[PDB]
Amino acid sequence: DDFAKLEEQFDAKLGIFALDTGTNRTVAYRPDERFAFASTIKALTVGVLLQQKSIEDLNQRITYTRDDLVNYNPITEKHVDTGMTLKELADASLRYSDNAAQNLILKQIGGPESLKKELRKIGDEVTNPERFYPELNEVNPGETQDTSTARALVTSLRAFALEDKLPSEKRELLIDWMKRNTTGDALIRAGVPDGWEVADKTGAASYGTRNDIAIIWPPKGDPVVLAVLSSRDKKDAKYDDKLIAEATKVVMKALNMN
Ligand SMILES: CC1=C(C(=O)O)N[C@@H]([C@@H](C=O)NC(=O)Cc2cccs2)SC1
Repeated sequence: DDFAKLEEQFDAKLGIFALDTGTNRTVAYRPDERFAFASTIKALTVGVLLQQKSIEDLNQRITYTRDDLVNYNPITEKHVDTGMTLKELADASLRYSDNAAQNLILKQIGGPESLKKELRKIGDEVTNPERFYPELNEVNPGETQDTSTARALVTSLRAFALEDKLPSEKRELLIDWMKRNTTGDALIRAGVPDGWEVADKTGAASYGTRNDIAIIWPPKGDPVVLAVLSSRDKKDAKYDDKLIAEATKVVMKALNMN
């Protein structure tokens, strides 16, 4: 009941799945409960992009205009005049959660419907991409569009980053981007001792949805893959990062890593 206690303290619903890739030991709490995936989808999106292109092909330059910019464009809003390469867009999407970058990448891989088809091909029957930004943040309780589960996001992040859905050079690019994420310092990273390498992707959406998916490398040992998803009862609810940090501390204890 440490997970239950956190739902009580933060008045939120929590979805946890963690897999120690070294022992196949698992920590779960509502692991199959749907949540809006929010920006966590960006990680899986770069997965599919990497699978479909050579590394050299990421050097294709994408021209775009103000009309491709949406509600949060911290990198893309600076380079309308020059455009950005696919590699630069992958960096913006993963490290800054640039929503226009995600939309431009989605367009290059054939849109939300194409992304869905490529996720089913890697064995993910759960994650349901259907819309672009900004609409994908808008998910009402009980709806399944743009939702996933903690178990499915772990299984899929692991498949791309650590297994055989990508060749080693592409896994390395994806892991490196996620390792240098700038948006995650208050979430999973804040539940993990300084010095352990962490790769993560955050998200936030309606109903106070607040998510983080990560790979954690304990000093030595095989890594852990973790999803912490959360949501609240009201549409305009605020979230609290500290719920994710605290849930992460619980996982690390339950796995005897701290
Ligand atoms: C703060 C934030 C993140 C993140 O932390 O990863 N990613 C982008 C996106 C996906 O989560 N969120 C939105 O665009 C919708 C919003 C929810 C709360 C503020 S904006 S923009 C909002």
